[PDB]
Amino acid sequence: MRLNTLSPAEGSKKAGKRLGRGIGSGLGKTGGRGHKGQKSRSGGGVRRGFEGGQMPLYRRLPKFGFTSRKAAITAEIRLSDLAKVEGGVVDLNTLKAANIIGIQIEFAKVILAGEVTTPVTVRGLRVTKGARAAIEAAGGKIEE
Amino acid sequence: ARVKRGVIARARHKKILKQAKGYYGARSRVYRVAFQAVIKAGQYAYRDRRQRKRQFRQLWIARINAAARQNGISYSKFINGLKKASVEIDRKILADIAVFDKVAFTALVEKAKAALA
Amino acid sequence: MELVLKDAQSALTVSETTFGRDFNEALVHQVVVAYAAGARQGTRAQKTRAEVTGSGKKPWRQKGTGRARSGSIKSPIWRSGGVTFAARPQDHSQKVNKKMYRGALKSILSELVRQDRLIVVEKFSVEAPKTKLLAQKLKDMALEDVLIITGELDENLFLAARNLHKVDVRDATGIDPVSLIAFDKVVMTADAVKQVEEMLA
Amino acid sequence: PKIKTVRGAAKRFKKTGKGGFKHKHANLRHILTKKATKRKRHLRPKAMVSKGDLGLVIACLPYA
RNA sequence: GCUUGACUGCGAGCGUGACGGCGCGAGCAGGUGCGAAAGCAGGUCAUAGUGAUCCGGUGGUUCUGAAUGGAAGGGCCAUC
RNA sequence: UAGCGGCGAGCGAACGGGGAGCAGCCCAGAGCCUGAAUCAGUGUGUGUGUUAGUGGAAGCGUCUGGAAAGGCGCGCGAUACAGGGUGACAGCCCCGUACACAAAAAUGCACAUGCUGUGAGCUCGAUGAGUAGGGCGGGACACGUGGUAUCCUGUCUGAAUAUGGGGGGACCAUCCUCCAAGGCUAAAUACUCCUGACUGACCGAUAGUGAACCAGUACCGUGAGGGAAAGGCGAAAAGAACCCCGGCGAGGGGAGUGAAAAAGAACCUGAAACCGUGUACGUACAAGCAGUGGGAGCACGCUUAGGCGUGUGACUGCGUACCUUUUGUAUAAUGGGUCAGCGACUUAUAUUCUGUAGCAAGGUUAACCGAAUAGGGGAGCCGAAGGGAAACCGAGUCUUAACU
Ligand SMILES: [Mg+2]
Ligand SMILES: [Mg+2]
Ligand SMILES: [Mg+2]
Ligand SMILES: [Mg+2]
Ligand SMILES: [Mg+2]
Ligand SMILES: [Mg+2]
Ligand SMILES: [Mg+2]
Ligand SMILES: [Mg+2]
Ligand SMILES: [Mg+2]
Ligand SMILES: [Mg+2]
Ligand SMILES: [Mg+2]
Ligand SMILES: [Mg+2]
Ligand SMILES: [Mg+2]
Ligand SMILES: [Mg+2]
Ligand SMILES: [Mg+2]
Ligand SMILES: [Mg+2]
Ligand SMILES: [Mg+2]
Ligand SMILES: [Mg+2]
Ligand SMILES: [Mg+2]
Ligand SMILES: [Mg+2]
Ligand SMILES: [Mg+2]
Ligand SMILES: [Mg+2]
Ligand SMILES: [Mg+2]
Ligand SMILES: [Mg+2]
Ligand SMILES: [Mg+2]
Ligand SMILES: [Mg+2]
Ligand SMILES: [Mg+2]
Ligand SMILES: [Mg+2]
Ligand SMILES: [Mg+2]
Ligand SMILES: [Mg+2]
Ligand SMILES: [Mg+2]
Ligand SMILES: [Mg+2]
Ligand SMILES: [Mg+2]
Ligand SMILES: [Mg+2]
Ligand SMILES: [Mg+2]
Ligand SMILES: [Mg+2]
Ligand SMILES: [Mg+2]
Repeated sequence: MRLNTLSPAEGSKKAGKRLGRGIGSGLGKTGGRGHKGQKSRSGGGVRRGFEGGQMPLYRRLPKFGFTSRKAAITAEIRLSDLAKVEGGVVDLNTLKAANIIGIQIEFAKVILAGEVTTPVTVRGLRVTKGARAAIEAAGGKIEE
Repeated sequence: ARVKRGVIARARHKKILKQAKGYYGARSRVYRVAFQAVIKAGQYAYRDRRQRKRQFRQLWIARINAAARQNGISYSKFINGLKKASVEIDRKILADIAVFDKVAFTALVEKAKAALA
Repeated sequence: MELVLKDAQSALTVSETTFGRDFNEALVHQVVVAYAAGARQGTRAQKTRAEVTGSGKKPWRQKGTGRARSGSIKSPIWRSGGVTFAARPQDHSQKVNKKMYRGALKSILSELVRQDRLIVVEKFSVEAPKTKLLAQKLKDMALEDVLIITGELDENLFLAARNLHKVDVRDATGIDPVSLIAFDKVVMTADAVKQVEEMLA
Repeated sequence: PKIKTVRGAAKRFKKTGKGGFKHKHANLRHILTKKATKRKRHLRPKAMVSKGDLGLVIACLPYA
């Protein structure tokens, strides 16, 4: 183990293509660009979504929907997270202390993702049916 | 990490120029001309590795025909007689014998004449 | 897992995972390469065609001269012109993940124990600040090229070793993966072994 | 710098669970009266982007 | 002669298209018409009779509603 | 991202969080208290640094060599093995470096203290009008007049004034929040004509500044302006006394110097095109990409004979260059007189796929702090759940009155 007996893992350091360095390389002359078009040209290439002037798909299709500002202040909570709080209680504010939900989340919902193996009290939150039963099956006290 | 190209460029040019010795004019002196004369020589040689085999066989056969014609039989009948006689002496060796051993060739001719009779 | 202090009958227990782990060369190589990249002062430039001083005037007209069409006296094709992809300053540093660095340090130390390059002592004391006293100590310990790792910076020891090119004295916190590989032997005080074990664990 | 999402494409597509893209159908904005009920009904649910076009949409929606 | 199936929601599966899309469709739910009944009817013997998206308009729908209650506007459905 | 947007091309926030650094004051006036805070200058004292500088360790012998610092051997110093020099590579020859010291005189930034000016503290009053707001036209706000709040105002107008007003993104109500139309204010931030020190996986004379050189010169241009080329004898000039040819030439030959003149100033190394002298071989009845395959003869070496080596190459088979562009080029299609040198898929950030490594239902930190490539920092980002336009529901959801 010296400064001259340290190799990288095999396969970790691929060469890197060099264009226009002769016949043998396989990227000589046109360097993979083919011959005589927009794409060949330096800085050549149509913009993303350009389909040759045909009405592209993003504009051919209609706009739909709106964005709800509520969805951005609404977070789902997994059962796995209910053990990550300090004190057994699971309020919106102690979930923020445990970095489960964002600091600007006002509404929180516990869903049936993962498992809870603990008596947990959930306060001021919403709870799915499936999630309500997993909490109740472990000493749970859901409180509206 | 700036890289000067002079030492590797000189070598690359000298290698070709050494291969172009004996060539006339710009062909032994000038790299642009020399590189094309070396590549062509390579192409011709490669062609000539195959061409030589055809030429030497062509020579042997004309030599065999002459001897065979001298000894009384055409090449065509002669090679058929050696075939029907199971003789597997190749054209290289028949033509050497025709030149250097004219009595041995006579024997090979009578054997061919025999297997045709 | 145990280390025999060279100068004592007594040994020191340490963690197998830090001093006894396998030698992952790839992780060490990635961390030693990053350290050298992190040492680079990436200070250089060239001049692009825009940065070469001169005018934007067409040297000659587009058509009618039998000359090659030109547009700039600063074209990179031209002698005194710009460098086509002129260099700028750049930071060559790499991200090493926290765990990859500790992981390589643990690997390196394990490989020094396997190669008997790690010496452990109760203490490494030079009394006065003199190379002559330390060079005798290292000649009596049979050491020439050696990284001394103490727990506490001894003023006398740092100074006494400063003029010795093959000797470097560091604190437990001053270790780096290259210096552990680079020197032939590593001498670590007992208390330094404690610090490094707590650092790495 | 950051790639700029093509904002017009962000308003026509939404990423599904297996990385696909749902979009509203064309031909249901106006001129609805000459179109059969049956044609209008099949156009009411969101379709998924076909294989030929997922490259265009993904190019336009990098942060999707 | 009687009538409104030129129905509403859906749709196994096929076809035809680079895509956008276009087309065929039993059967299911709801409600209807004709017929004693079996049944037929989701427009016309079929294949042309058409125009994407944007921007708006109209009606419906308390989905959303930038402190909060509303509203504006937006969305969604139908149509221009 | 939310939005803006011929909803095209593109533009692009904030809320809120993590950090750097924080500092608050005054007038719009009176009175009692009075020079009690505060910087401003402007003197002085004591420390601090700058502008010159002082000392600063330790080596000999031998070998090679023109020369020793190199080799070999045996020693010495090191808070100094940073560097630069010296006849080839020096810790110990030199200059220096670490370390220790130093200022008549002037001056900076800090403190203390003194003269001169500025006023706190209390008490009760006071609370910035052609202003806010509006109409018209424009601009600015990410926001293109859009449903458009908010700021600015060219024009026309024009309030309330603490029981009052502004804002909370059309607008209204309620609630909260602040108080415009008068001002000052350090630090964290930006930059480097210039100076000092130090560094560089920066260049090394077609590079690097245009300029390593008497270069913004020569030269061009009415002028604005444009804008070159050009580095290296040697360790030391020891830079060639003297002699000879020559025109008291140029230049050269000797001599001498020097390790070297095969370093002689037209000077280190001294490539290539290009041009010559000499020797070997061929070539004056021979037709073409000039080679290639065969192959005599000649010359020169080898071999102890040996049909092999080198050079040449009569004669002979085959054979229309290269690049580019093209359906296709010997093409009479393009490009190149030749050599040398330079001359083109980069860099930064985002994003995705692959490989590889680390950790793993968790992964990882950014700025910044700094015990400085450590460690700290988990603010955040991604992922572990999706469906739905959305509310919302949730391993299901949407659709529909409800789904086989
Ligand atoms: Mg190929
Ligand atoms: Mg081309
Ligand atoms: Mg083409
Ligand atoms: Mg192409
Ligand atoms: Mg957080
Ligand atoms: Mg340049
Ligand atoms: Mg870090
Ligand atoms: Mg509509
Ligand atoms: Mg029915
Ligand atoms: Mg018809
Ligand atoms: Mg509406
Ligand atoms: Mg509001
Ligand atoms: Mg409201
Ligand atoms: Mg901003
Ligand atoms: Mg001195
Ligand atoms: Mg000294
Ligand atoms: Mg206005
Ligand atoms: Mg206002
Ligand atoms: Mg309050
Ligand atoms: Mg006021
Ligand atoms: Mg230059
Ligand atoms: Mg040179
Ligand atoms: Mg210039
Ligand atoms: Mg120049
Ligand atoms: Mg003379
Ligand atoms: Mg020379
Ligand atoms: Mg010369
Ligand atoms: Mg002749
Ligand atoms: Mg001729
Ligand atoms: Mg011919
Ligand atoms: Mg053509
Ligand atoms: Mg043509
Ligand atoms: Mg041809
Ligand atoms: Mg011709
Ligand atoms: Mg022509
Ligand atoms: Mg031509
Ligand atoms: Mg030409």
